[PDB]
Amino acid sequence: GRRTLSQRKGRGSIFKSRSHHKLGVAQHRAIDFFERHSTVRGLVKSIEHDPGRGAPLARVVFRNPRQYGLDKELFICAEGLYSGQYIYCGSKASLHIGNVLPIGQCPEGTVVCNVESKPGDRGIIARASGNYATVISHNADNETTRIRLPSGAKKTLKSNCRAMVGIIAGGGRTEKPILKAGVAYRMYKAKRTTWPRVRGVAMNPVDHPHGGGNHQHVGHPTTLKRSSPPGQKAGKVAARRTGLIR
Amino acid sequence: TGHKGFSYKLKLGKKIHQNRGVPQWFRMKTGNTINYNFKRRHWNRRKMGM
Amino acid sequence: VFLCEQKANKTMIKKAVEKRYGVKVIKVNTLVRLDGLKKAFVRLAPDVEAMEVATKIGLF
Amino acid sequence: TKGTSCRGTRHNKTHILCKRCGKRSWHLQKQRCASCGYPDAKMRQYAWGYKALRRRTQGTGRMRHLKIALKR
Amino acid sequence: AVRVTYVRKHSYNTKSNGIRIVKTAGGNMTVQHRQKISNGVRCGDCGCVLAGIRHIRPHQYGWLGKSKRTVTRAYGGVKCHKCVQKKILRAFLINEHNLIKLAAA
RNA sequence: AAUAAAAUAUUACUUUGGAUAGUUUAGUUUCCUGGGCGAUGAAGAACGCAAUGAAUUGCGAUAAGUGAUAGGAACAAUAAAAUGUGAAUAUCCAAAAUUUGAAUGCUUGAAAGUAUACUAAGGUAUAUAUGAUAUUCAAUAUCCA
RNA sequence: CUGUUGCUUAUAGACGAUGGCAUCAGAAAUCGGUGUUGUAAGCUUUAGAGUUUCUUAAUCAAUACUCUCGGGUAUUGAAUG
RNA sequence: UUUCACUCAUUUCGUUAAAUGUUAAAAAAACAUUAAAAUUGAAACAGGCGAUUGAAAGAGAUAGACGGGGAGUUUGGCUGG
RNA sequence: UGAAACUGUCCUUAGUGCAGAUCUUGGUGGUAGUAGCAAAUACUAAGAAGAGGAAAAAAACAUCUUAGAACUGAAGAGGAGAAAGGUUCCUAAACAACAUUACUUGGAUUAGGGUGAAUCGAUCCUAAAUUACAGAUGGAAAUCCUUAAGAAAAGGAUUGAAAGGGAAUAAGAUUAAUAGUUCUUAAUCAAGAGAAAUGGUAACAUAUCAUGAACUUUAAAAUGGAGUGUGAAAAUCUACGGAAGAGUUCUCUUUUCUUCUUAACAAAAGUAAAUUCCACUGAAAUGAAUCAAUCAGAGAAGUGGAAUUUAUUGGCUUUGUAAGAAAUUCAAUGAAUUGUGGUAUUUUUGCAGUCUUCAUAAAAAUUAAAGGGAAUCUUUUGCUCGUACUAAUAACCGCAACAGGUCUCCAAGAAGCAAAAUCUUUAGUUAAAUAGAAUAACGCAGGUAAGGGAAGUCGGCAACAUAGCUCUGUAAGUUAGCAAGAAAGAGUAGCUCUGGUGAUUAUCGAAUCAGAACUUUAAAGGUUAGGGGAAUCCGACUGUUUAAUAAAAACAUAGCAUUCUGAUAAAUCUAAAAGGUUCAUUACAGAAUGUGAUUUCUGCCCAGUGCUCUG
RNA sequence: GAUUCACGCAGUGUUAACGUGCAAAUUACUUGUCAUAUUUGAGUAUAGGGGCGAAAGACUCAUCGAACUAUCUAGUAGCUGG
Repeated sequence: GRRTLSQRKGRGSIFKSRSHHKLGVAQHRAIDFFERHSTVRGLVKSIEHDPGRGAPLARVVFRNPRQYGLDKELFICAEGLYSGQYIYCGSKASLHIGNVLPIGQCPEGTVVCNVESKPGDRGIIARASGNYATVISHNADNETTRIRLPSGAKKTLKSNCRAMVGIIAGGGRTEKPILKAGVAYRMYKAKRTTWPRVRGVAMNPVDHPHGGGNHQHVGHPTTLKRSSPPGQKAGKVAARRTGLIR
Repeated sequence: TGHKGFSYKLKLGKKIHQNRGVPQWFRMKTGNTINYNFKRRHWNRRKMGM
Repeated sequence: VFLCEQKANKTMIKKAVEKRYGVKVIKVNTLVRLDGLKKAFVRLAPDVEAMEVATKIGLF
Repeated sequence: TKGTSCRGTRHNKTHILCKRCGKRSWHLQKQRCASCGYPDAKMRQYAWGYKALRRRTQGTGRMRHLKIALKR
Repeated sequence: AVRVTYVRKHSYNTKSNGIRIVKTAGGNMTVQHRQKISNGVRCGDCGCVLAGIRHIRPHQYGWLGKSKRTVTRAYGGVKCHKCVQKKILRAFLINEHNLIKLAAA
């Protein structure tokens, strides 16, 4: 048959990201001595709206500690930040909302966000709206600490991985029911080309494996092995279970 | 168009220059068969495609 | 009004007219014709009369 | 409306005159010549296009210098 | 009524293609090319439009007299009068507190 | 029963058409000799040049032709001028050879342009990879005061 | 004799045909008869709900009265002269 | 052979490769640069730019499974059609 | 007839014999002077030019001028551009061919002429994107990478917009044709040449003034949409006073119509609207204000100031330019005039707040300011390229002068809610595949009809019927929002009057509403202009769909549910790849599926085939 | 992502006109729709067992249940015509 819609998605055609009005890459600043063995102070100049993402972005401004000028950064807002607030980033920073601390200095039970999976990689985990990761325990024997990811999974990271103390702003975004197809159309203004999704059973046998006959149905089980080739991998993949959960 | 490049305009002028018939004196030469220019065209008949 | 080579600009034509006819030129406008030639409108200085240059050249 | 009506908007050139072969085969968006294969250093010739070889090749032009050399 | 025509070769109602129809001798109407509406300067901190500076194109500020493109004050073209009073108080008060708290407490 | 307007048939002449016959400055095949392009800019493309040229032919700002050497009295559709103190015509020679094109200072869409150095305008050189030589440098890479 | 032709011909008619008259021919007005509609335009015309300006006379006014059984049309496929 | 420890190939990363290692000595939306003074001021060295993984994972060869995502092909004959 | 080659016999050789192949190519008949030359309302008289209206009406006659009658109706059949065309533009000679007759006409033949820029655009910058040296990959062609890998490029290469950004020009006149391009007059811009200031309490202000390097920062260029209010200009309409010309006039009409104008760039008599700040003062008995809002002890209201915006200086009147131009008349080049207003409509251009987003609605070239304190008026020049014309019921794309298609700017009167239908003024045109006579059938387009009223038919298909506005009145059902313009009834014309709604301090002004006598042909209906009700099925809705026989119950949809994935991952493109996409991302995320709003509810089955297992 | 009219646009019906047409899909009336899931110009990106698809096997230059063009190729034909 044809190449299904999932195959056509990996080619980088019209399915490219609609990132033209985006503000930029949101991350911590690059690690240095003044962050490893001191604290640098940042000023939250403004809080802006980055298209395509649900959380506001803070236009933080630091001072260059080795040369003359400014280090205009772009952080992800923690809930409660306000314009003109001072935020301190470093190993000796105080445990306040918005401060950037290595994950080893946070007491067990601290709620953090924008955590680095690897030291110095400028933020990976807990970046969506209203999300956060909790610190579970420390292990000074091998300099590793345990955190609980927003998916519930537990992850062990190095004790010098940085994080922002608090909650990502914009929580409760997905609790408001979209009511109209027009509203969902505007949701993907700064996203990829995915929205109007035709059911595979409404397709033809050439287009999709579900492309059916005289009655709209599937015909074969929709739970498939992980090793299925691209093209026939349509439906539920490696499904340990199905049906409504109890 | 009203707007054209310099090289394109010169190729327009040459197509104008080549749209002429045989001069009468050339038609009086001995053993002459060239009476009409069969490469001729007119704006409303054939488009020169350039 | 003259006809000049296309590869000549307005500055060359002004100097060429002054050298060829020993006059003064204050303004030159050029348009390139379809065939390829460059029509040049050379306006002489007020104290120079173009009627005498025409008969000297041979236009009349 | 796939016939007469659809041909109303055909006022945007795809190919313009090429610079190496002189034909209207320079694709504007593709930035290549479909006939002489411009940008490409080698002239575009294919063994299945045997007629297109005899339409433009050695000896189909002026031979300004080669005619002196071969006679020499 | 006399109807007019575009004088330049632009034929679309673009932002830079603004025109004005004015009357002339004999009742004829001519077409002028009008100028876009610009914004002024804003305080570097509070983002308020500064007073005393015109709202013209960036290049026209060069034609203006030296005194007409700024305000005679500290920072005088980048900060409002309120924006500067805060700057002076912050500098003096914090240095004074840094003088008494530390530096021979 | 009658008419020959139409219709039909034969021959002569004329007409529309270009078969047939006569003919060939064109092809096809085989064989012999060579198989002689280009950064000293090729093949190709574009533009321009005749006293009257649109195509074609020849040519390149020295333009349907210049010099030289052979050559011996023409060309012609119409005029002119030149011409045995040398017209036509011929050429593996000399000078000259526009814009491009491997295209090569940078850019090129149908793009008009433009930087530096040397000898205002003109003309040269400056792409990439590469061999030898010369010169200036880099790295404690190995020693070393 | 017959046909064409004329009456922009009819008792006929797609075209032919057919029928009638062809200088006592024909055609046209006007004119009377016969029909259709509904009472023309004018005015110093008498009713006019009211209004205005003079100072009580003008003027404006849908409609309505007399002249007016008016005016207009009437073979074009109507009938006389 | 299995379990260990390391890094040195190898992987994945980050920066203007901007203090690595070892010795030594939350009141304030503001400013901070082109140094005075006597080579210091502004300490030294490592043969590691800083982390991460690490002899495992990747790409290769051979072998087993799976693989209509895809390629090639076949789907006998008689016959009151 | 034809005018230069050919023939008979014997062997040899073959591209060697045609009625067919829907045979190939070329030519030609009957049909046949037949079908047609019928959308876009339409032409007529006199004259001129021409061979080209003659004639027993041969009933028709192309072009040009005048007169009559007309159409497009100012979202145009008007005046101009982008693309596309390419000389079709203007003029002259000429009509063999072409524009389904003809043509003296032509976008057709022949020969000439025509496109003028320091200020308009291209050129300059960057957007989506595009392409190089070196590097990486590939058996190869070549691919990847676009600043990461580089001894390359203070920081990152090329291209990419005649609609984005952008230094600077206008009025009149002129040509057979070009004009923000020529001429006259009047301007502007860029690049050049000849121990360092005052004033104001403050917001802030000063014909250059009044020094300001490296380095850093800020702002501009540079930012959605809707709706309401309003400032100013123009057009239309209108009030007062006129000047000039024109039309009507045996019936009147102090009458009806036209003209009465002004540029770029600058000046500062006079005088506005809105917003934001500054000084004095300190609000409660809370005040201030808008159509709406909205605001105040982090300071309202008041009084006095400062600033910015309002199509160039500084918004409007006014002034210079500048009346010497231009318009309307008059005389035969020369003469006359060129006031002041509107609590009216529309358009344009700004301003102020309000609403809305799981949408927040570009970058650079380039410019200015600031922090810091290093150092001690005249004149010249402004190069290259485009510029003619159509832009469409005849110049573009459809074989064409094709009823199809193709992006824009300017936009008068009537009437009306209306840029609707209908009529008209400025401009354009009367020709746009030929006409004349007769007035048969059958047609295509538009109509009417006695009595009955769907009996016709698969089926009220087609047509008929309702139709504007005001007032009264309005059910079942319901997601409580709707149904609903439900249904249903009444009124409406002309003329003469009356009253309500304001501003300025008696004068002035607006269309809107209500009411009363009288009259008649008893009044929305010229044009425009809903048929209504009772149920059943499907889809919840707005939306999309088989270009050219299916527009739907099909697709989408919001909602519901399930599966995998902690990023060195999941899905997935590539032959390979420091390769690519979601991803400028990080579980409120990414990817893969089924059902299809809301309400109510989703029962039992793990045997079979799948999937999975922490085994 | 309320109800309607207009400039426009589409194509519900007449299964009207035309059907060797004005037109290789158009015309007239009727109907629907006529700004936010709106309409539209230019630039740009996606290409053949590929693309693109609010899904009709629809569209990809009058060509699509696999485009166009050239070579293999005078492809093979137990079948039809001469």
